[PDB]
Amino acid sequence: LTEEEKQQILHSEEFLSFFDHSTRIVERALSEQINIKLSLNRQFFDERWSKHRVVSCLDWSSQYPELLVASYNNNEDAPHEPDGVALVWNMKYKKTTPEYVFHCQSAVMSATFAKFHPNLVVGGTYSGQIVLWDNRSNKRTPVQRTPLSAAAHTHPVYCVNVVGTQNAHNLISISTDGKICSWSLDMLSHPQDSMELVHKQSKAVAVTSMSFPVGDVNNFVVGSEEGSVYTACRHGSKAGISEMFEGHQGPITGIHCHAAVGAVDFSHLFVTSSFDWTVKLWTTKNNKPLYSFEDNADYVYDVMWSPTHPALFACVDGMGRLDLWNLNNDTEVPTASISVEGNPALNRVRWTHSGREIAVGDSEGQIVIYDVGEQIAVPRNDEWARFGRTLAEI
Amino acid sequence: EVEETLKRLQSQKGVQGIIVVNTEGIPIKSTMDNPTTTQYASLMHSFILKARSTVRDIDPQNDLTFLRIRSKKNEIMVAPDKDYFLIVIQNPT
Amino acid sequence: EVEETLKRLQSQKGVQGIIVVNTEGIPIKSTMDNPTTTQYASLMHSFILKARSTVRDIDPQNDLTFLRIRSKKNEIMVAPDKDYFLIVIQNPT
Amino acid sequence: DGLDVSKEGTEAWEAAMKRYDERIDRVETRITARLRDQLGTAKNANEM
Repeated sequence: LTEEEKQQILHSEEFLSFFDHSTRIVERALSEQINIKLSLNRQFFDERWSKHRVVSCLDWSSQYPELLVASYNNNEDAPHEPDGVALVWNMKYKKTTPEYVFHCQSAVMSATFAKFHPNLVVGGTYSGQIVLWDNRSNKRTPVQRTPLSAAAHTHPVYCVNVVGTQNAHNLISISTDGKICSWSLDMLSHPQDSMELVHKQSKAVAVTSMSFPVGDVNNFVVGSEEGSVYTACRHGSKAGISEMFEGHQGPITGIHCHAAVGAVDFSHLFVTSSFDWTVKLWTTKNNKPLYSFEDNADYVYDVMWSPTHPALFACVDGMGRLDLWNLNNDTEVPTASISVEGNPALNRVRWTHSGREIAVGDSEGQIVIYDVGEQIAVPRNDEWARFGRTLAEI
Repeated sequence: EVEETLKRLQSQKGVQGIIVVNTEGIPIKSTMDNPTTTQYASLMHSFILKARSTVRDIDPQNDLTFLRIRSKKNEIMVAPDKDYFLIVIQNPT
Repeated sequence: EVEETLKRLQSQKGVQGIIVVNTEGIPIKSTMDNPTTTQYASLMHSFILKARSTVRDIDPQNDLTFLRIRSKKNEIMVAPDKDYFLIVIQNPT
Repeated sequence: DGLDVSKEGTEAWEAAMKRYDERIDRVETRITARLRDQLGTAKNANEM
């Protein structure tokens, strides 16, 4: 009847026949037989909200790897039109229109999903207010909006990211002035922690990019607008910048830690995409740029590692080429390289959490979903050891 | 050992532990979604009772412990001993 | 072909009896005798209809393409796709 | 030639090493031919 007598009847020891029957049926049912490159993959380009308004940031949902969050920033065609627009585009089915649309009063500069809330999009704007968008709500306006007080951000925010465990989260964000703040994802009226990033006493930092090493939340790497990358500690007696990197002679326009796990650790490695066409394979434990890939006349804009390849990483360009660099294969010519039509200034690359296919932003709002070949996407067991050897080379 | 059988059935591909349904149609063990598993197990109980009636119509000494219900998506093996009806979902591959 | 089909389906195990059923139950063919074939196959037809409803319960798109019942005394076969209804009488082993 | 102290041994070694260097210069011609036939594209990295 109810769920108490079943416990006693299971505790009863007449189960020899049941166990023999189960063993026999399972052993008899054990036997089982049968009855009988770079490629343009998809587009995504609205027209109502994506007239000019270059792409700014991209992402994919961990809970929903079929979803991409964009953020088209610049309002110059029509002052009366909505200023900031973030569109979310689905991967499971092909629709010319974005799935869901969000607009903020200010101009959005960065956006990302929420790990805890799989039904929520958080984004940062140009004014300096961290902005929510509850997908449950029918209303396109921001749902919860952080105050523009001296407690919170007051400068154009450029990096927003939610991290931590499902039972212990923190929405970290950093602004151009360098005030890092962690909010609770469910309450943003007050920044539950904040601290202004500063180098050696009386030296402000113009933060413009960041990335957290996989797993770690306590320490991270930041790429400043002043071309000097740093590593900082989020929580601890040494909370703040703790490292000088000589880095590069131009603004840092992108950064990304290593994004692979399973074999010999490489979390200490990261790549920074400078402002002189110089991506920098380069590590925290050292201080000197490990290698300095250089080519071209224009300069890169963003760079990410491959989420599953322990060597591959993409590279934005000014004349519109996207290229993939496979260090184990080669360190000198891009392993793959194709140019988007119309040669506009690409502005953002984001790899799918699966890593099997890439996305790319654009200077005209036309997000392009590109696909990569299997031989160029998926690594091997020996690939990690080969990366170890290539890094041990110099 | 119940947990031994649970880990043994878990080893079978496409299977989530062991779920056992009694003569009431309510599973004595909980492994899948409760409403779906209960309604579907009541349907299995009805069909095995009617199949038992037919097999006793012409074979009054036969017993049912094996029944291969496979579709193009998944297969169920249902096994009644006398009250416990093991049901295991397993992919055809 | 007909005779070759039944011959190959029977001699594969020296089967006691099989007839071809391309209609919904009530078969007039026989291998051993008319009654034990016809009535039993009609009851099997009713039960495979009920099992078709049973498997459509979980999802209407699913269909039963193959049914085995290997009991203590009988090992009875059918492979329904739209009207092809196999019957096989065979030893459990 | 090794611990050999004969200076004519050194001269024979010199002949051996000029044959060495003829093979070396054959390799030089081959690699420079690969160079030139792979040139003409641009300056950057693997081009020049």
